[PDB]
Amino acid sequence: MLNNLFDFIEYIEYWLIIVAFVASVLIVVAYLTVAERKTMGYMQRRLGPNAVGYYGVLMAVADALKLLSKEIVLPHNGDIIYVMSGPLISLFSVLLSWAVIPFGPGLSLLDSEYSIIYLLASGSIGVFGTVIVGWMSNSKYTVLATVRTTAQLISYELVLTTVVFIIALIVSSLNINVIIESQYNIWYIIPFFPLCLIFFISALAETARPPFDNVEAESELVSGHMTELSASPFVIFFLSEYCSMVLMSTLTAIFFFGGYLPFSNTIHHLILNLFDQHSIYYFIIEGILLSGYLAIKANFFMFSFVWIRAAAPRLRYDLLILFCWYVLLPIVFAIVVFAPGILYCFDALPVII
Amino acid sequence: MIPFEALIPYAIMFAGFCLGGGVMNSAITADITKRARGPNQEIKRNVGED
Amino acid sequence: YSSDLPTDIPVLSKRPHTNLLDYTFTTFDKMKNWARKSSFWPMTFGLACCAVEMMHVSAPRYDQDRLGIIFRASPRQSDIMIVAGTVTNKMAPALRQVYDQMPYPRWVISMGSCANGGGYYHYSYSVVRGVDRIVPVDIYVPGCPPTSEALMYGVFQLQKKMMDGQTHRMWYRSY
Amino acid sequence: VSTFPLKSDINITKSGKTLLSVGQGGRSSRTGFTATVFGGTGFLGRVVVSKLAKHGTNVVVPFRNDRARRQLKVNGDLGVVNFVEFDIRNLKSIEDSVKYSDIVINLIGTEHFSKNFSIEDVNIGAAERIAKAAKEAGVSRLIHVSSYNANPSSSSDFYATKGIGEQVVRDNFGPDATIVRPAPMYFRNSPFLNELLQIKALGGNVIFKKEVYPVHALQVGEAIERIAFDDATAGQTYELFGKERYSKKELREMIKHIIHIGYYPYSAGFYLPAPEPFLYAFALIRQYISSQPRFNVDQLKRSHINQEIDQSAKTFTDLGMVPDELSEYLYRYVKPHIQNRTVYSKEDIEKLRDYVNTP
Amino acid sequence: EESSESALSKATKWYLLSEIFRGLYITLEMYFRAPYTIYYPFEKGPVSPRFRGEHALRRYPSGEERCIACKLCEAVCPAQAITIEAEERIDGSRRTYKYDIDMTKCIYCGY
Amino acid sequence: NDFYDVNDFFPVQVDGIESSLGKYEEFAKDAHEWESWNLQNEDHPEYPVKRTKIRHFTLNFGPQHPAAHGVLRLILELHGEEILRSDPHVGLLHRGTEKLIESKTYMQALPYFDRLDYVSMMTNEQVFSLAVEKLLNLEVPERGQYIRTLFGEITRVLNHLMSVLSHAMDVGALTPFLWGFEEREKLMEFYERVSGARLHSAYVRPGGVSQDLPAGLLDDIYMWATQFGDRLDETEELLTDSRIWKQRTIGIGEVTAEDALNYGLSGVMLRGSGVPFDIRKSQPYDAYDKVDFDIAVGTKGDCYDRYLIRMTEFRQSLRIIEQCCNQMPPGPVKVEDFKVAPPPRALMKEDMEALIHHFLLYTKGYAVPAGETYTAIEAPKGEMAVYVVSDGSERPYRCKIRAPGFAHLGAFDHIARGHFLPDAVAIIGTMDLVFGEVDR
Ligand SMILES: NC(=O)C1=CN([C@@H]2O[C@H](COP(=O)(O)OP(=O)(O)OC[C@H]3O[C@@H](n4cnc5c(N)ncnc54)[C@H](OP(=O)(O)O)[C@@H]3O)[C@@H](O)[C@H]2O)C=CC1
Ligand SMILES: CCCCCCCCCCCC(=O)OC[C@H](COP(=O)(O)OCC[N+](C)(C)C)OC(=O)CCCCCCCCCCC
Ligand SMILES: CCCCCCCCCCCC(=O)OC[C@H](COP(=O)(O)OCC[N+](C)(C)C)OC(=O)CCCCCCCCCCC
Ligand code: SF4
Repeated sequence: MLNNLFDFIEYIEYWLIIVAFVASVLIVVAYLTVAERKTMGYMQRRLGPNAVGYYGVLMAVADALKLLSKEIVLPHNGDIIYVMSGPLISLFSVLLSWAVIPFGPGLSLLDSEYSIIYLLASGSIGVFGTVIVGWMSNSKYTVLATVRTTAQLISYELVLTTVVFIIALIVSSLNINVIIESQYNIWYIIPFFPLCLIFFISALAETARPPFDNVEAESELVSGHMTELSASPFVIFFLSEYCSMVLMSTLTAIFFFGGYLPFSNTIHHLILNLFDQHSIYYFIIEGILLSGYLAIKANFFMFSFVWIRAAAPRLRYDLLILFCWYVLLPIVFAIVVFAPGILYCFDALPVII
Repeated sequence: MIPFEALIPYAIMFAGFCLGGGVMNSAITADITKRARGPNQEIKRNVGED
Repeated sequence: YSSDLPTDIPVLSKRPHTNLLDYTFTTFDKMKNWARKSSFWPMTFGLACCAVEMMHVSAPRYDQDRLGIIFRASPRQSDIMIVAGTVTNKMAPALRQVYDQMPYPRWVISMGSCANGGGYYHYSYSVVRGVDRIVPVDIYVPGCPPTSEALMYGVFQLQKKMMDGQTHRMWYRSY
Repeated sequence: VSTFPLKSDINITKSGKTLLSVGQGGRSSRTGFTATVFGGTGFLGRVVVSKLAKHGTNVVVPFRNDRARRQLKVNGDLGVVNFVEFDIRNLKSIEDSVKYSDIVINLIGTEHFSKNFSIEDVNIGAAERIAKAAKEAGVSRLIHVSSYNANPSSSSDFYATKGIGEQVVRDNFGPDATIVRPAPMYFRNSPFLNELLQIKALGGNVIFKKEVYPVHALQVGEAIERIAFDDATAGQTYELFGKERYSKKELREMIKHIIHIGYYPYSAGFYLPAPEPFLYAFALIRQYISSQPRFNVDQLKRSHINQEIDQSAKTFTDLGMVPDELSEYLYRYVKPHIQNRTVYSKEDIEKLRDYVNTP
Repeated sequence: EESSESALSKATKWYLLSEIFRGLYITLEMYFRAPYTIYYPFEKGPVSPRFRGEHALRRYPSGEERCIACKLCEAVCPAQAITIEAEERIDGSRRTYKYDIDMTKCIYCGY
Repeated sequence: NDFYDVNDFFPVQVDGIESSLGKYEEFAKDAHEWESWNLQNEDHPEYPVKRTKIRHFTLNFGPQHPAAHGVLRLILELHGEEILRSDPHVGLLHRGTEKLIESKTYMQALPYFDRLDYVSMMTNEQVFSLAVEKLLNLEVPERGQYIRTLFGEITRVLNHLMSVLSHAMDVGALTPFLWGFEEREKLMEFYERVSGARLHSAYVRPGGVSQDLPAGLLDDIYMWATQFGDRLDETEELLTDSRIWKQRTIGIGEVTAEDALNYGLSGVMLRGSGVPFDIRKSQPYDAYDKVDFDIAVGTKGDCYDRYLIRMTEFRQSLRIIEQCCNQMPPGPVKVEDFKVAPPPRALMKEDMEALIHHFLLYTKGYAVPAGETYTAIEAPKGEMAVYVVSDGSERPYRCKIRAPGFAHLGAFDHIARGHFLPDAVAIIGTMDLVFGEVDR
């Protein structure tokens, strides 16, 4: 049967597109853990994992298979709910945030004029997902870092949210594609350099990555909130943490570094000049270039996440709350009024085309 | 002294975005064009000589 | 009742694979043991002068991280427990509480003389004479302190044991 | 235990060996014996092995699971606890654990047949091979453990094979062998109690209406220890049980009431009235689909049979030990699973037991 | 009022993270340097002729044991890990029939 | 009491309570239901409030913590995040060293001192060697005392790398920990070449050293000295001027110089508070008078000051290492008295007098003339001293060891009171705790 096969793929192709999409994110997420130790290795004159798989490539899979196959510590015989809600909510929150990231022109699963709100809303759910981790499961180390955790990723969620809106104010749109496509002649790293630093500082603190890493303060709270978590609850939560590092790295490239836009349009046209536009081979290469353009930009921040961790000590917790409220908030509330003033003064109020 | 071993994980992460971008761009474009070829499957999938 | 048990059927560690299932459940055992062989996460239970060597393995010269070794502080996240240093009587009850909290599978490595059989302080009124009186041990590393390579050699030998695990074939053949 | 278990320092076995115990009974003391405890890695073995090693008797523990024998070596000193890898189908490995043994204890016994062994093949085929092989090596004493309701003509597979296990041993080891019948023992991770604590116990009414004579596992652990060091107790049959009679359904509500487990018992699955064919069908279906030992068809019949005391046998007082009651120890063994903790003392178990029986 | 760097100069260093960015760069220098790591067990670290490791009993080229059972061994040993018992051999030359070391009790002192 | 506990406005006399339908007493037996008839206001300071004494959150900074340098049950009583009372529980590593030394000779008791502090070995055994030398009334020759000065400095570099970098690591700076540990691997090579074992070098024995320096060691020691000078610079790059490192440590754990003397603090936590005292200068020993070096004194008595002093101790120690390599004299390395030192093996088998002293040294040991002594040296932690009583026997009678980490941990309550839980880690790190030395 070839008539019942060619139309069968026509009934299943879009599911495979998602599966191809799903694997695309997980591969980056899986190998961010491997890339972290390597990058943090040579920076410390170490070597990093090179003896688990050829040149250490099969290092994440070893940890995933090791952890997933351990005994699960439970308060009672059938008490799986408590040690699963915290990791599951955090994972789904950051997995759904990938429904809006566009890999190119309109290459997003969700395209709506409210992409920014949906992206920020899904961030809030993961925040609520984390505070469940340190809740009612006795009180030794998880509940110590839950009022501490909640008071941190609440406060910086203000500064992170304001930065997003200031970018969306410049384009007058809440659609990520419009934000990406509107940076053709300028990258918001040039005009909004302070915001990129403020965004990245808030991006680090929201994900609880060091230097703002008092959530899992290793020298203070053993393993922090994951001291109870083991085996699969640990994998889900750990996978949740790194998807944010990929997402926040990608978001920084989308907002300030133009997203999938090429570094140079001259080189970009030369490469696409070699492939006939009437054959599908052109559109395979085109997706690779635009996604690779986004990947290189997103790589540098994924490198930057490890880079900052290997060169900056941890920040005392009380100074974190006094930082965003006293310093970052007034600055981010000033550029939110500095931007409209300049745009209106020269009669350049933005519109959506 | 560029350590190429540390760059190995980034190449796969580079290929991580490419697989999503390469498949999504080519598959979505291919399907959309195919459905505009006509009002029926007998002409959608049959490449015309003329 | 009717019963007839053969006599020449060998033991599990000597029994060769015969049918295709004996290759299936050997694949699951190697794949599962390879995960535990590589993701070898001990627990930072440094107690005494032996603990200095356990740090020098993580140092850039040896770099335990290259082998997939990432020390985890909490017992729940750690599948190994390198008992390094003297185990005093005042510590022995606490050591048992830390060991019993490790989810299965779990291994214990005894590094140095004090952890093995008492060491220098074997005739002390407040020193456990060998931690083997408290927790089962899977490999003993001799030294005072064992050199940073001796611990790595002890780690490797235990790894060679883990790769010999035959749990999922044991269900098929010995259970 | 106390300070030294042996009645006399020098003991001569049935084989003419003259064993002299040394030391004051500590960890570094010895007794000159070599007690091979078959099935030592099990629930009962870990008590039999522990008592033998701490008093200086060499223990050879044949195992088939490699990761379960590691914890048995803590009890003894250096060289006291020995290990031999074996299977009941490997005759040569059996003779490795009896060559130097002066005491041979049999604990191997199953309730569920697997894809490699039947109930007969273990309670008989293992026992017959173990007993007969031990004799050929000049083993002085053999001790055996069977069911508490051994009967050659019983319709229950477990009781029928366990009874034949008594006959086939005495036709192989000979008059010297001893048979000990333990009542359902209760201890930490006791299979007798693990069924009562499980929340989702399908057919709970049917399974728990059976009657028993619960015995403390420590005393049975010492019961074999008392028998081991004595040659006067050859060729006997011992049934060990507790004075106060208890039933599972009496225990199950008594257990639940201590854990304080309104609407919850009606919903979580404490009481699951299911048809008798369904229970029979469910056990058969899992017998080919399960991979871990589940509830068996045999335990569906055993639930209809009550424990029977055999008068031809000998009680605890024959060995000089007074059996302990489940009332003095039931609370502590479920204390893991339970403002101000209420400790249900020995007498107060009756007052709990009173509250269960009152409608 | 007695600070050399003006208010704007201090603010720029403060707001633009001057020392952190310098701290990042110096770390990035080490990323382009050869790591110290060696590959055990395919390579070993250095050893010295004075290294104290596994105790071992030597032997003459003629084959006769070097040891004549001083019990100097049992006396010096700080951890009392040496156990010697000796008697006259059959040939009469003084040798030892028992010589045990409790490597779990030894401290690899070197005496 | 033990389980629970129980004014400005005028005490106002009000009696004769009445309503519109009677008196207070007429409806007294009914007004308990009427919540608006109660006569006990709840704002009154004398109002009877009986509340149980629920104890405050007492987290255990217990043995299984990476911050702990051993097994320390630091019972911390905290309300919120401030520190109310701290009661360290030392003893989880009491091996009973002081009890065992009484039964072993003076030569057999030396290896016990390398096991006190896991990182500062040759300084530890130097204080027992000096104690026995003081009682023996014998003085080490020149080249012996120069070897002890050189390895006195190398040990200080080894100890401070463990102290400073772990203090930096416990704050959160992981990178400087690994940069320095390669240097410790490079420095431990020198220990292994002269003595044989990487860490526990039973090298400095009473009466000089164990064996002469191997040829070419000075060349390798000096070559490391040139390279090592940059290693501090990068360490000062990621710590000294970083604002996050300053915030974590500045003003954290303030110790007054007058109050530091009261608790008997010594070492860095006595010059951190401003006192310019140093034992190497107050009591010169083992070719420390010959060399020149500058001591460091702080002014604020907080963790950042003690960091600067410890970093200065790196360069000053490296300064002496250059001087010790340059000014190295020739000659013997141990006292040429066969009664307190083994004779050379070329001479033991040739001279009847040599063999007798070799036989007698290792079976009976040498006898120390009666007396008592208390010799203190500048250990990397601080003032480390041993109290040794000689009973004319080949075994010491009393051997009490003063551990600088022991006294400092006692002053934890005085220092950490009023700080936050993250400041507890900073205070422990700057104390340079090694609980092998604390629980000797
Ligand atoms: N309170 C109680 O537990 C009860 C006691 N009994 C009987 O007392 C006896 C003691 O058993 P118990 O320890 O209590 O419970 P277990 O079932 O846990 O004891 C089983 C022991 O025998 C071994 N075993 C079972 N089948 C085999 C086999 N084919 N080959 C090799 N070994 C086998 C087991 O090996 P391994 O575990 O290593 O796989 C284990 O060592 C049993 O016969 C039991 O039926 C009677 C009623 C209840
Ligand atoms: C989908 C699930 C996730 C991915 C699954 C894979 C995870 C990694 C697997 C680790 C495997 C491992 O460890 O294999 C390596 C181990 C190590 O050898 P050893 O233990 O010393 O025994 C080997 C020596 N003997 C048997 C003599 C004692 O065995 C092997 O050499 C297995 C034999 C090589 C198999 C090559 C053919 C099969 C190729 C299959 C891939 C296409
Ligand atoms: C108009 C200009 C716009 C500038 C926008 C950017 C502002 C950013 C914040 C500046 C203020 C500040 O970092 O302050 C420092 C604050 C508060 O310090 P404080 O409590 O005042 O103590 C200082 C007292 N002094 C004034 C006496 C010195 O704490 C910190 O160390 C925060 C450390 C943040 C580290 C983040 C690392 C991320 C790296 C990202 C790239 C890899
Ligand atoms: S064995 Fe030696 S190095 Fe290890 S803790 Fe004991 S004394 Fe210290």
